[PDB]
Amino acid sequence: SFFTKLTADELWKGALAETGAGAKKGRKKKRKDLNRGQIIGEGRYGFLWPGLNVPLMKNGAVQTIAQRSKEEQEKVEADMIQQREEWDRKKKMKVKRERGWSGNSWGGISLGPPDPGPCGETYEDFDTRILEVRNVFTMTAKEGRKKSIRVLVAVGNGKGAAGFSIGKATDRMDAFRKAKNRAVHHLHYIERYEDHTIFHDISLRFKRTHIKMKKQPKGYGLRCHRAIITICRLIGIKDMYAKVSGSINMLSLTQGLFRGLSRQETHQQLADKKGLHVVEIREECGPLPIVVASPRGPLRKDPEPEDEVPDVKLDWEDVKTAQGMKRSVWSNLKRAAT
Amino acid sequence: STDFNDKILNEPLKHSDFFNVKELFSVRSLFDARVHLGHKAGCRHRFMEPYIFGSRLDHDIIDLEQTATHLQLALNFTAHMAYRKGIILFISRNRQFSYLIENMARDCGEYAHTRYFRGGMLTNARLLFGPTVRLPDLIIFLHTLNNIFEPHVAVRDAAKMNIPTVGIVDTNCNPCLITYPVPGNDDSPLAVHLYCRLFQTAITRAKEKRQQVEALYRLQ
Amino acid sequence: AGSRLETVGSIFSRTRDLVRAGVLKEKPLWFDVYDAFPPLREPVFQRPRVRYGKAKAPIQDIW
Amino acid sequence: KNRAARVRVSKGDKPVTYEEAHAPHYIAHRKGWLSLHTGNLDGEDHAAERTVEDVFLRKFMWGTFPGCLADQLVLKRRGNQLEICAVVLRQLSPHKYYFLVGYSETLLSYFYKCPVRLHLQTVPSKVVYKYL
Amino acid sequence: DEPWKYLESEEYQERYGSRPVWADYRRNHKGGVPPQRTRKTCIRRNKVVGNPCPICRDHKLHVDFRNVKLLEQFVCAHTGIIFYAPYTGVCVKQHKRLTQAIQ
RNA sequence: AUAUACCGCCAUCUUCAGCAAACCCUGAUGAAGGCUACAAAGUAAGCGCAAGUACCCACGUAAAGACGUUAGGUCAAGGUGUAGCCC
Ligand SMILES: [Mg+2]
Ligand SMILES: [Mg+2]
Ligand SMILES: [Zn+2]
Repeated sequence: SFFTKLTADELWKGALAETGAGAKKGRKKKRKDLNRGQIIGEGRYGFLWPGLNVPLMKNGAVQTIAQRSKEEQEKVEADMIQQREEWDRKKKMKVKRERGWSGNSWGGISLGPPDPGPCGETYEDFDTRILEVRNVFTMTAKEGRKKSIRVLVAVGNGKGAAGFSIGKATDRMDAFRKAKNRAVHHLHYIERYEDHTIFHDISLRFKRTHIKMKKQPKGYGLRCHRAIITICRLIGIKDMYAKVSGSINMLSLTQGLFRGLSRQETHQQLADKKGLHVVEIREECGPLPIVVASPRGPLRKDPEPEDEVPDVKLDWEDVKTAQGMKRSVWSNLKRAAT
Repeated sequence: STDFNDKILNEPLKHSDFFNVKELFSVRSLFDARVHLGHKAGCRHRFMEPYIFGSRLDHDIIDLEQTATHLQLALNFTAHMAYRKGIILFISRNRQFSYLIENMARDCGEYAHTRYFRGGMLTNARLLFGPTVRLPDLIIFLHTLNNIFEPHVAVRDAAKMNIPTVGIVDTNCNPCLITYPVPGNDDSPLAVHLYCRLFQTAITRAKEKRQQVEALYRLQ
Repeated sequence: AGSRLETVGSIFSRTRDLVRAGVLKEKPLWFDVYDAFPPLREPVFQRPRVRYGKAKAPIQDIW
Repeated sequence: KNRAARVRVSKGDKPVTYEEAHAPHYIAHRKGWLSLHTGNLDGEDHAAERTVEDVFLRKFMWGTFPGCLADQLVLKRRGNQLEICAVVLRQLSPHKYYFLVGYSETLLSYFYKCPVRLHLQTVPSKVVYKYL
Repeated sequence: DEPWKYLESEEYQERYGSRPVWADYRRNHKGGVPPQRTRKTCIRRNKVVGNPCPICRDHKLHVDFRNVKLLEQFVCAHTGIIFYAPYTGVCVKQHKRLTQAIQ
């Protein structure tokens, strides 16, 4: 019949069964458009209607009704089938994503720049990276076990300004959006020595996570925990060592890393505090003294105490490595460029 | 416009006291207005110790010598902000003075918020008011404590939104997050009236000096 | 916009750091005034701790 | 729950026109009838014929203008005159629109033996009354 | 005949930009710690294996001692040492060729 | 054949008023939490209620009545997915 026909949208809604008893709580087919490759005025009879499917004027004259030959109609059908096959192949194939720390992990995966601000603010210079995606469940009487997604997101412009945030949502993409839009309002500014490394070694203990960061020369690379590698790439640090001990909780790790990096003391601040030239000694430069910092105010003529023995709390791992007693089969392993 | 922007904006920053606010008050005036009176020694807050001259019969006394310098800095900053056509928002949850404070704001062409501070007036202003709303360029606390003696949430919100805050801190207040704290009594009617008059005079002087400078530049 | 970490540094420190990093396109209206006339103490957040040992408040009595 | 001619709010993202946004109990109150003929009046005949013709006209104009009709048609009958007022998008070229107008008018006039006319009002996009 | 001409060409600039040729390479390997040796060679009996190294995957990149601009990408500018094979992902054959060309 | 694939049209709590995206804040940025009116972090578009409308009022009756609940009913209104019959 004819009056029993329906629209494409209603038929697709009925066939796909997007809603129902099975889809209500989770107790494969996908929509395909049949109008993308169909042109008005094209039928199996292969008629040419002037002005609808063929140009209204040919050689400057009004065209008349024409019918394509059987071979021409076969050619047109072959072209339509070829176009449909090519579009189906293009839809089936995809531009493969760049995997993060592992193929099935969400960490390290870039999310693109954060959404632009309302008052003419754009964050196209910022890169967004995922650090943890956890499924968190709660016991509610109304719904039994409620499921949500908590996502830890780190953003950074590669020039010191970087931040992190936590996004809770029922949908993963919504959590990503929330976290990455909230992070840019919580941007620490990390001071980098020579725009490539930290100013000094940082030993910190955030909750039950110890982070030991060692300042390293140019070209040493990022020999750090993969999360710390990602965060340092976001900040703009290119050479640093970092060892994580105790609890390796990602949230505590990120919070402690940001706390330590923000609390680090620059050379200029040290020079102003102690009123003395901060002079750099480099082995590659020999005995040449490089004055990297000078006090802003009057210089201090006190020759400072020549401390015979520094009362500094050393770390046993560093001393063991320096003396060679450490023989771990995992240290100094050759790894990909970081 | 650089010949204009430079001459009007940057020039007052070349003077230690452009608006001559130091003539608006004296240590004797603050003493008469009972500025130096503080709460009991038990109610003393730790961070207010440096500004306390001493304790007189278990009653803290606020050092008016430090109060003079802090008030000079705060009045100079407020006058400079008003001169730059900034938005000044007075905040005080002290009901007793509420009306008065509001009047002062309405008389100085600035804004007041003495009623209940709803959650997110500053951190969520883009949603509460509108995406194009302009947050205040300076917030002045006549009282830094809410009615439950906790610090006003506006202090933390303004610190979050990077809004400088002038504030009258009593002995039990927390001047840690206040940009320009003025250690002084915030309960005596005389002290609050003196603060309102001083800030009103500073803002009015700044606005009239801005008008004078703009007119003089136009006549140049 | 500006960093909302009120417990990290001061408003001046955060604003200056963001302006230097280029995140803040233009300095706020109050930045020049703060640079010209800074307060006696930088408004860095500080958590108050109660004294426990021999340490006592240096608030001398008035006699 | 009543499921008839209603659009259910899910995320406040689905755009709906004025017609779709209103449930049937609003027809006499907020959205007049999409068809206007005397067949359904008191003492008048041929209501079923008019209904069948209206259904065929709707299903025919929907397929003759694929992806062009912005909203549902408006059918008016004055004597033997029939007028189809259609809100259409501006995606298609005007040559094709005029070709379709002429073709549909002539074919409907010969099929229903009445002087059919077709008035098209073009809109840049489907007008959104609200989001559901 | 002129390997440096490729690095001077526009096609190389479009494909790689200012980054080194090994910037986007990533070894597929078991676990989080890669094997301490790369593959012996990406070209086996004139056939190319899956995921070829940066040198093998671009036939226009020739490891020649006169192609100094290409060899600079495999030597640390700050220390002057040649990156080991796992650092850049090049196979053992191409790493040996790179070392000989650099020397 | 399958309402345990669905559209479609509905039952039911509903003779209910809650459902809620999007933000903001708190917990050191942990699973979470966000109540004080002499107010102490919440705001909320939207949906529903309400309102408006029909009938004889402003009352009443209708109509309306979200999100969810019963793998609730209907493949026999019709359409349709899957599977099957084609002397
Ligand atoms: Mg895998
Ligand atoms: Mg007080
Ligand atoms: Zn190879």
